[PDB]
Amino acid sequence: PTTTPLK
Ligand SMILES: *[C@H]1O[C@H](CO)[C@H](O)[C@H](O)[C@H]1NC(C)=O
Ligand SMILES: *[C@H]1O[C@H](CO)[C@H](O)[C@H](O)[C@H]1NC(C)=O
Ligand SMILES: *[C@H]1O[C@H](CO)[C@H](O)[C@H](O)[C@H]1NC(C)=O
Repeated sequence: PTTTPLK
């Protein structure tokens, strides 16, 4: 699991 560029 990973986090995506929090816009
Ligand atoms: C986050 O990065 C990891 C690294 O292996 C995976 O590619 C995962 O699928 C990524 N998550 C998203 C939402 O792209
Ligand atoms: C996803 O967001 C989290 C929380 O800020 C971390 O910064 C993480 O390094 C991010 N993942 C990517 C691939 O930039
Ligand atoms: C990153 O963006 C993806 C959509 O491509 C998802 O909304 C994911 O939940 C996001 N991650 C964060 C930490 O907001």
